[PDB]
Amino acid sequence: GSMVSTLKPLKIGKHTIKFPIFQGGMGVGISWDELAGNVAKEGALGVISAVGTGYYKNMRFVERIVAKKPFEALNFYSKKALNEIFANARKICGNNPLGANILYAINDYGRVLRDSCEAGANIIITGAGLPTNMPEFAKDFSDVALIPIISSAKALKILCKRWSDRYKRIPDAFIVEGPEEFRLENLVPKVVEASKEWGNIPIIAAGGIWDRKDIDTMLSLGASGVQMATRFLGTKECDAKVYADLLPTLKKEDILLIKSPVGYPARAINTGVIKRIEEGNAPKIACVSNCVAPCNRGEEAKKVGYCIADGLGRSYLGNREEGLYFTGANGYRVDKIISVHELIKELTEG
Ligand SMILES: Cc1cc2nc3c(=O)[nH]c(=O)nc-3n(C[C@H](O)[C@H](O)[C@H](O)COP(=O)(O)O)c2cc1C
Ligand SMILES: COC(=O)c1cccc(NS(=O)(=O)c2cccnc2Nc2ccc(Cl)cc2Cl)c1
Ligand code: SF4
Ligand SMILES: [Mg+2]
Repeated sequence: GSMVSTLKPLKIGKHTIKFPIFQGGMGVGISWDELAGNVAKEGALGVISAVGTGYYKNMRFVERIVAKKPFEALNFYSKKALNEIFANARKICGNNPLGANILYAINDYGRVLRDSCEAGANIIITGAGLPTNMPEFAKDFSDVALIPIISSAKALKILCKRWSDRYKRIPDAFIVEGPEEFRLENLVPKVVEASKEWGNIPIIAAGGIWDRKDIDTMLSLGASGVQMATRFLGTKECDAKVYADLLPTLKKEDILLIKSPVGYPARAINTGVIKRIEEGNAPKIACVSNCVAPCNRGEEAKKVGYCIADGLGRSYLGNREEGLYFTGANGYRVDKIISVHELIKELTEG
């Protein structure tokens, strides 16, 4: 009862994935070895989030903890944890391709990119910024494919021109994620068109893609593939186990845009530390992990009421009262929790 897929394999750099589908990276601790390993086993691109890896297995692999938080960027972005996450994912998926997702705004971005390459990533995905120096840190890892997340055709042109002038290389792909002209059905064609100036770089559409109908819409607009996160957030294999319990009663009213210490908006569930901020009992802010450069070691966290490293870390640890919980706008459509296998079958059959 599942017709062979008519979707065709997607080549990114030297890497081929069976289905033109990325499971979007999700931190902290949402897309680690069980999720990304099982996604890649099923033939989509599993993506490991490289942010906050110091939290992995309750801070098993860090060198220093202060106040139950990984101490500084070197422990918050823990190379030893990252190595173990990748190794555990490949116990599930073998040599099927795996990405690492690294936000450009993090402190020590270049170290974490090199760490991801050494951990065995085949692909690096980077948004939250304009990542003009991505290949600077990968010179030892030429065959690792490099993919910026962009929200405009202008960004593609600036990136191709700056990479080409400095590295004589251009990106292997672009993920287009909107932040009426920022509607994905308008944005993707504009980016695909602009890409032709540089040699038809595959374009991956992301944001609000729920089912095969959405996938086919994006493909027919010139996208080479899609990236989906919220659907995989509703799988059993999600490494942050709170979401399987929280999502099936989530109502659309409980999803809101919030400011963040990174200087970009996030979409959050009105629960955990978000609820603590309205009640006035939220935790004190005291920058320990120094997670992102735009925060200025607590300046913006104090302004928006929460520390995103602490809050996302607490969610991975199962903390319902003070954790920070993210969702795409479609999160209210998660009515059951299903397996990654069953999800991939629903997205690819026919
Ligand atoms: C819980 C959660 C965590 C996320 N974390 C990251 C992240 O660490 N890095 C990143 O580039 N995008 C992150 N995103 C965005 C997703 O990777 C993805 O591009 C977007 O949510 C796709 O839209 P969809 O959820 O409608 O499919 C996150 C999204 C969610 C819901
Ligand atoms: C369709 O898209 C959505 O609805 C959606 C919903 C939620 C988040 C995102 N994007 S995001 O990259 O996660 C992000 C955006 C703004 C501020 N912060 C982060 N992330 C982050 C920062 C620091 C650390 Cl330490 C860890 C992480 Cl995960 C997108
Ligand atoms: S205070 Fe700011 S920089 Fe420090 S860990 Fe929290 S969000 Fe990151
Ligand atoms: Mg529902």
